Amino acid sequence: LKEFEQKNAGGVGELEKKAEAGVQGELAEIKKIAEKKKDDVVKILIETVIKPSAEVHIN
Amino acid sequence: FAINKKAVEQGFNVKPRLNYNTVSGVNGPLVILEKVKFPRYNEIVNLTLPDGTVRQGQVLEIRGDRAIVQVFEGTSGIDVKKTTVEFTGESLRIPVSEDMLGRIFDGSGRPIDNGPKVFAEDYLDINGSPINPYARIYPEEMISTGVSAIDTMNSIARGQKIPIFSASGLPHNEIAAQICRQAGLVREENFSIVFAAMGVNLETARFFKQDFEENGSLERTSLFLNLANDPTIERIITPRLALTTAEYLAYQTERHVLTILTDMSSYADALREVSAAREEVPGRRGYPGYMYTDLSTIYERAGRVEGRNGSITQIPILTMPNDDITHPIPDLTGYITEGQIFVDRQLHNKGIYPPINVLPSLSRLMKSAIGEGMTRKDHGDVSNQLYAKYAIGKDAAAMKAVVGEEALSIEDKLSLEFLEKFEKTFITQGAYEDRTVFESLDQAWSLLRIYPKEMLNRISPKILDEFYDR
Amino acid sequence: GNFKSKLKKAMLSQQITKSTIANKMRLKVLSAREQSLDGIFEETKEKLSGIANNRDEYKPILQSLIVEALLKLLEPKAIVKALERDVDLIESMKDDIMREYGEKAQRAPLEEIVISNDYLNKDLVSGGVVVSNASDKIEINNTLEERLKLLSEEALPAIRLELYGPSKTRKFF
Amino acid sequence: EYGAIYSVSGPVVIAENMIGCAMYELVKVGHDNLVGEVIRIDGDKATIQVYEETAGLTVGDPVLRTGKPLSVELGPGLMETIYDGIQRPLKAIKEESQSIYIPRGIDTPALDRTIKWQFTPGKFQVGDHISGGDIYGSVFENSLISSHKILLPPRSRGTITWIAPAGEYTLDEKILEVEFDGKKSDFTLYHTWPVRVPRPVTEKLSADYPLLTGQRVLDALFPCVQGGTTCIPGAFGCGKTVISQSLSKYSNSDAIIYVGCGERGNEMAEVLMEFPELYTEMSGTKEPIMKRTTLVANTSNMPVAAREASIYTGITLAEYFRDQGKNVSMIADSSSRWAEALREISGRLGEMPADQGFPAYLGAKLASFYERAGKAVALGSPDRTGSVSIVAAVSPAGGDFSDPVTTATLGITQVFWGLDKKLAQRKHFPSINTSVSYSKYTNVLNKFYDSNYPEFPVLRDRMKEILSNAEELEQVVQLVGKSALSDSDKITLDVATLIKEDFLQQNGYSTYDAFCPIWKTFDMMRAFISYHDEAQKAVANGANWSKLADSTGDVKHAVSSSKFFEPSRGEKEVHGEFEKLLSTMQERFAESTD
Repeated sequence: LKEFEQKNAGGVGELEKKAEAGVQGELAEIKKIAEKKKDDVVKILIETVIKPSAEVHIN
Repeated sequence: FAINKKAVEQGFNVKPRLNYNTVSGVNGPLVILEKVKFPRYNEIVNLTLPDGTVRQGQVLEIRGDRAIVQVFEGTSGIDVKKTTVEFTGESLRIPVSEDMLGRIFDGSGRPIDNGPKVFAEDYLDINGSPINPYARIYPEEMISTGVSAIDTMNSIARGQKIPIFSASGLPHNEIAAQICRQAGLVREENFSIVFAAMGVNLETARFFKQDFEENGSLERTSLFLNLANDPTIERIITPRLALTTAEYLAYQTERHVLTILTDMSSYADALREVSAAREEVPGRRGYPGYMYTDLSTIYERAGRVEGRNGSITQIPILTMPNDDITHPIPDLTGYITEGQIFVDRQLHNKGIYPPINVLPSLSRLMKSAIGEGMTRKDHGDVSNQLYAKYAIGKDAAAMKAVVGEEALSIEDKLSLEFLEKFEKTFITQGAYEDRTVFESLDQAWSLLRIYPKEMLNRISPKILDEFYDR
Repeated sequence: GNFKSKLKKAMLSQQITKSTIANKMRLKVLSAREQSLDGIFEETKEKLSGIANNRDEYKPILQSLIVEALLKLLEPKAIVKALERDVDLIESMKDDIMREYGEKAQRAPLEEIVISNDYLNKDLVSGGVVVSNASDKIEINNTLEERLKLLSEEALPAIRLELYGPSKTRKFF
Repeated sequence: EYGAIYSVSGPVVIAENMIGCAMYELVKVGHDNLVGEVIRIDGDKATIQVYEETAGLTVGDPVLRTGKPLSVELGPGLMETIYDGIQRPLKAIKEESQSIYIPRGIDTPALDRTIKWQFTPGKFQVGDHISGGDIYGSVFENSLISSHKILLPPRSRGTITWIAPAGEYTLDEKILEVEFDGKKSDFTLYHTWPVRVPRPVTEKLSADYPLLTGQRVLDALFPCVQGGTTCIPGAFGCGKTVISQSLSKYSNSDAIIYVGCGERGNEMAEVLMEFPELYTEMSGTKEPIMKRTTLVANTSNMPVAAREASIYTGITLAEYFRDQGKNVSMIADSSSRWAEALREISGRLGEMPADQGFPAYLGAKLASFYERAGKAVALGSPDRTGSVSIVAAVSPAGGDFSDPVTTATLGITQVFWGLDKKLAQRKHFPSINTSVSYSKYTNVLNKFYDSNYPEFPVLRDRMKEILSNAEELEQVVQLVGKSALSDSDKITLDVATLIKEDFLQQNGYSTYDAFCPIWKTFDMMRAFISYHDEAQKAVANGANWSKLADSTGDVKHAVSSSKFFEPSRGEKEVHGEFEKLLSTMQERFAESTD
């Protein structure tokens, strides 16, 4: 049992670091594709906000 | 694709909404408005108490210019001078997205796992239109749950709805956890599991969160929790949220879902409470007159579809009040559903796990899944033989306690031996023991060795001649 | 037999640690995505103000907003609660508003449009108005800082479809 | 002309400015034109019940009038179709809506208006006189429905001034002009009919021909007649579908109309998959049975108010097919769900309940429905006859027969088939309770029996006596023990167990016992009675029965395995085997009398 329990001592930091590295390539994608399409979304929603509809609820 | 790009283009639109600072009474959990300018039945509103705390409601009736609103989070503290409503101009909708898997939501479907919002792909009404019966296909499949009493005497075909009747104090929670941990198609364990618990204590929620975490299943599940101390009215919404999520997943991403509803008795109690607040005509024992339809619109959402591959299977857990199968809730639950597994109190007092008796349980779609090409050809009638012998054992034991042990022919002695062994070795099993249907059927045959071939009548002679001797 | 239990317990514990790490990993990605979205939704508000600091273009937008609120209200009387630096503009268009309300709806023009002596917050609110009826019991909040909040709730799917293209594994809508 | 919505609450609407509306008239509600039917009237206002989902209705929405009550469309193309409560085809709705949900506010014609039909003109010539109910043509619908017949609508008559020639047509092209006070009437291949007014008939007759179910117990002890009613009170899942399945599969009727009200919904998916893969022979083996059936489906999920309109629609079609001189049979599903819907709407309006909430007029709704059954002579010239034989199935709460729904049908029906729970739990199907069921059509079948099977009723009575005596004798052994039982009592109990294990177990589905013909049942009946008689005869002379038990040995096995004789092998085929069986049995008894 001592062997088994001490075998797991090194399985914490290594696993944590490996998992951290695994996704680390994803946040970069999020950031880099956020800046390409920011202007389009901003323009679209500003245009939507500015112009009202001016409609009457069909009775 | 263009079709994807147009279904959401209508989203880019802004629609302001009114604020009515005009309430004209409060009574029980209801609130009455006035001068509402074209109400809509089944709308959603946002009460803003004078304290500054927001709540939510839902209209139920609309006369000329009055709307009767029932509030979810109680009604105390409301005032007829400073409160403020705001009509959202829509029904109740849930934000869904296939990233819900692996998260926790509360009774109202909002995160409680210290995470962000859902960032949905589309909004869906919690209610849903019925499924065109011409566009439904019956299962023709089988799930191996690894429980002999469930996988041999009864059967479960994916796309089926099966309750679990169990009294209070029995380990139906453990049985459900085992089933969901230990279910796969008979030759997958890829069943995405949505889970909705309503009216439970903290210990039950902690236990369920624990079991799904150590089995590596928490990354493909979704939990809705409504504990015992949460507002009573919200217990009606929760199952609809869970089922809407399941329907989205299955019928629009092609994956097989399995749903659990932890306590339908609490749902029935909440229905009765909200009904009695109004003055609806009651059914027997005080429950509402229309409870049957309300339960039906919850259960009848499972099965398969012609053009899709997903299939959602239900395992609602139900608790009888006083171990009374004639109570309204079990009666309607088993009238709507197709089969049900029965957890027995008597077997529990003898330390038999799972304490499942087989006489009062049934499985409607067993006769289709079993047969040839999936299991041995004996499965169809070995179950019948075991049923008959168990029923004979019961009344033989009953007779033994009246006349003594004088009129018990050899038939009765064999029946009692069979009854003892069939419970002490066959039904009983461990909490982590799998049992493929082949092994269970071999053991079942082993228990018919007691009887000589000449009086196993329910079974076919052909099967006997080819298996009774091997 | 004792060994089986005292080994299974440690097995379950290490499995729980694995599951906990794998779980908490996803929250970082989700938070990153929603933070990126918050970036867009925060950098927009600095252009609404820019438009609000432009008289040549702000007048028609104000008129349209007032007309929309009045049309949704459908009353013969109205009260307007605008900012301090806009009452001058509003006072210069009290004829077009009445005529256009009388036109779009099939009734006669409004009777009066009394601008409230109250005001709004110079900082929280940038432009827009709030319109209510005579008794001041029904309101339609139509500030430029309100419309954005509504738009940031019913436009999430239309924003995901644009920032990540058609989602995979969804095949029937 | 248009009204306006004024109040909405559950499945009930109130519309103002409705002056011309009339009781039970049909209306169109909302902007999607949902279907409604006025119920009450108070000056301008008029309460309405909606046959769809009420959600999103806005006070002020328009409401229309139509001026005619809820009616179905009767004509060619009814066979093989599946309909919802208000007769909207489901195949067309799916294939045109490109979805699996039922889109609310959808409207499609009940009968396809584009298909082509072959029309064979009748015998009436121009200038003749024709009265409502007379055949003036025919149509070829299927290989099994060889000639669908065309009928003049009731309440319409005159002298025909133009009749179309043979050929092909659609559901629109007029094929007859009738002049009563002006040739203002044009008649196509179809016509409508209000659902709450029973179709007129010439005269009612007495049903005196048995309805062959296939199940042994039903045919033997509790027979039914072609044109009679019935009840099958369920007991919470005791194989009440096996009876309906067998009845639909093997009954000797020219058509079937299976109705589902409050159904589980999954069943329809099975009954519309099995039938196109099963066959029955009448004038040759015609592979499909679907060519003979129509289905009306309203699952427990679909709107409540449509439950009531799913049985009137079901039975009006049965009456229509009767008018063409065909023996039809309507197999209703749970009729207690209809009562539950009535209770729900009654409570919604607000009114005094009678029993357990049910409205006071429940007892009158049921009777006027069961009264449409029965043989009768159609209305018209060619003098044909038909019949309708409804078979309800009530679903009492719990398992008691004190339910107001149950106690109301037993007062009006003529046959009754209880169901037992424990028998179902033991896998003993059919699960009929032989001590409480009864049948009133037990003597009027004497003519048929005399024509065919003169000794049938005597054997039936003797078997029932055997079973009752066995029950009484066992009633004491539970507290006295089988010690003071004479030989005769022991033989009676043995024979009763043999019968309850062999004769009355149909084992549902197999290749041998799925449809036990009448003659096979009769021969088995005679064999069992002869066995018991000889067993009592041999022991009558003092010979001990205990030794006879294993001295005979093969007799019991022979009688218990006689049920395996394969039908369809010839009426004379198994007749000889059953003839020699009892001869060998009595020879063995005479020899084994030692």
